[PDB]
Amino acid sequence: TQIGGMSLDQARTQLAPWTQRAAPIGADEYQQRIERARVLMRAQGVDALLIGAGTSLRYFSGVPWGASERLVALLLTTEGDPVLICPAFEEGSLDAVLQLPVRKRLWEEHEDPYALVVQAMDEQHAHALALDPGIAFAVHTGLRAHLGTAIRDAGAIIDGCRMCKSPAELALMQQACDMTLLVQRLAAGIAHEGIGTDQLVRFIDEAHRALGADNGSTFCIVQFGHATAFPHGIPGVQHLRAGELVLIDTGCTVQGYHSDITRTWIYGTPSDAQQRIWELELAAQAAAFAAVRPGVACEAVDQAARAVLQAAGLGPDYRLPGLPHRTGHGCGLAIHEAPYLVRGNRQPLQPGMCASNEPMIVVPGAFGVRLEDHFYVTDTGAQWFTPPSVAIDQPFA
Amino acid sequence: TQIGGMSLDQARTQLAPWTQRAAPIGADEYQQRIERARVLMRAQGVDALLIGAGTSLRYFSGVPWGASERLVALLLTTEGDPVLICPAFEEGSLDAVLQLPVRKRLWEEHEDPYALVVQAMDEQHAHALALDPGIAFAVHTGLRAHLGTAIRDAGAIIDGCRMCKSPAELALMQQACDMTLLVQRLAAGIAHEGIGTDQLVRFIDEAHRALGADNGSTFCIVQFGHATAFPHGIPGVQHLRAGELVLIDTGCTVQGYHSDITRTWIYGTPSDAQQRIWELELAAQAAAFAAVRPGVACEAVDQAARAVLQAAGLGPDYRLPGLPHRTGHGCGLAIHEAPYLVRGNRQPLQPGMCASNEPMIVVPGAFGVRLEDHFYVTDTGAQWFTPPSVAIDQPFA
Repeated sequence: TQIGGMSLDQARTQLAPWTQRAAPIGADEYQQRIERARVLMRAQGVDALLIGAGTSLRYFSGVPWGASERLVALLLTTEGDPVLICPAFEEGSLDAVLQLPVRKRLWEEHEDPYALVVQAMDEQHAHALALDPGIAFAVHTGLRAHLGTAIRDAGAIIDGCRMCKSPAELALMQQACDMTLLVQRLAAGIAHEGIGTDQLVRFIDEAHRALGADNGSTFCIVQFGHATAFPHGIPGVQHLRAGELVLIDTGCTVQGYHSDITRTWIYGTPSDAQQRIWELELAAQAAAFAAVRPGVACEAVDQAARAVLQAAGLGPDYRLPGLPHRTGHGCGLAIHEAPYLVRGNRQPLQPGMCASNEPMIVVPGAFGVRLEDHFYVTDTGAQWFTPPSVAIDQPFA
Repeated sequence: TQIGGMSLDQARTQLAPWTQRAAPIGADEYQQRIERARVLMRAQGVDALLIGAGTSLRYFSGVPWGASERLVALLLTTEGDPVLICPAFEEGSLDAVLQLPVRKRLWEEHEDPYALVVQAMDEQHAHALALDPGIAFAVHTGLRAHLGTAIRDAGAIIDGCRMCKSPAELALMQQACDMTLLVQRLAAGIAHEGIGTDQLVRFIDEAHRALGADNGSTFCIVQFGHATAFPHGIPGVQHLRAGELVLIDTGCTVQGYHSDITRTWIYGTPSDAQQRIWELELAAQAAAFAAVRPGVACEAVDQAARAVLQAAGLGPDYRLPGLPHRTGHGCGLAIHEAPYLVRGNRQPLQPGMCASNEPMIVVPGAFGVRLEDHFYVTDTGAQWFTPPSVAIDQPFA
């Protein structure tokens, strides 16, 4: 009853604007994020931090622009006011989206914005710069035209801020997750024999828009049959046949905060192998979740999932049939961010950290089954953002 | 008659799949691109080049993936086989998109992919590394765990390849341009009193999808009235009134190659100020185009536009009312790429180079007019991809 049987008009009935709307991040929280960065900067012996346009600029200042070839950045020092370096011609647009008071340092098109960075450093007597690791290497080149000191990687500082989500961030992610879960459920409902992956992609986009996502689907991967064996996917449109597994990974954003949910369900009658592998996926996901509480090493969450698969005769390690990639990854203002649930990572989990749990099983040459639901770490355990699937033919709890 | 008066039914009649489809880039062209890189590498004293996932990896190998936190990269040496460094789990998906034969070096999730880069360099005795300036700084960090030799900026090498488009690249851009130009024309047609910016965005996205773009609109800015004064825009939805200028900047991709066209037209009767400014924009754009031929400094193209505006009493330089940003930028597999039509840039134009021509006039507190059409440089002049607008109330030639 969850797979097939829903008409488009039945689906549309459940597609009004979301009414449980989480609050936007307020200016006081942006200030707290800045202050936190300053504490981590001082602990690392860093007195200047340069953040580039993108998810980290959005985190510290509210500016949601993507990175471009023009330097738009926030320079934070240990004690000075933050400085926002920006093309002069963009100031009006900047003013409309900035949520944080900053000094602006504007540059005209032929001027050197890197020199403005280094002058702001000099004014504040700052010598030890850490640079956003997501920023384009070109910024390194521009900075090095003016600075002779070594430029450090700002990852530990930025992760140290972003990894633990506040109550307001959690609620914005919760909203996105709730919306996406509904859309996943509606997509399974409208599926039928012969439906195209492209029709599902369009519907899912439309549904996410109707509910009030920032911009429809952030992405959408739909895979039928053998294509489900490819964790990243394959080009091409497909049409649904009985006996095929269907894997749908999609998500949206609410105020930039991401959902990212994967469901794998059977259309028609599953093989014994499909059923067996499906349930082992659910079990591995459950085992990872049960390992989650404060103080647990990220690698131990991955190993919990892996150990279930090994016991059942899959793997070991990354061997197929089995789990060829990590159990999960962090999520927030980016789709992938720290912390990473991966062998070798000793990062301890802490309250407020968010991460996917998606220990995909790939059966080489045959199919794959991926269940993905995110969780956050609580004071004494873990909270699912979305409840996990129940059966191969019941994708929704 | 171009503005208003078209129903959605009339517009849909013109929205069948594009039938004049340019050919995909072939395997020999990818090989030519690699060879060209090697020649430029040698002229710069560089014997290793690392290209990250994104537009440049797509250019050299066909792989279209976006950059992620996982290193996906092409290492090219002077004379060795190109090496593709890739997560092991992604190999099957990689094989399905790679258009260039390479030696794969696969890394498991807990392994260090930077160690593979440096091993491949060591085997080839290649230690003068240049790094893709579009690649995340993080790569610098990873590399520095293994290499103490210099890590150079690869911009001159990459631009040296990508700036001059081949006949097949030009034809793919031409397709995207033709498709977008039609979409722009239809959007003007369907406009009417009270229409929302948001409705024009949706329609343009749907129209690009119908014509067979890679993924709808790449982007879309629609501005009415006072909002046309913001080159990059402002949040919010607007509704059309007579006497407002309407600015629409949008584009799509075909096989990753970009269109990007801006039209500015009057809904209703224009003021004398709007008319006057509109025609000065057309003139400045025309003046830039007439300066284009091989050997001309990019900055001279900018200056040609600026000189017209100054003669008419606007500017000077970047002063408003006038032109607050550069006259244009290069375009290809990225929306913005070399060469930049900007004061200070002495890069000579050469056959096959592609660039926008959009010397926008902003009248502060009032409105802006941007016309954007792209051209390529020919052996003896310039070729418009799209013909420029004719009048304030005739946006299409």
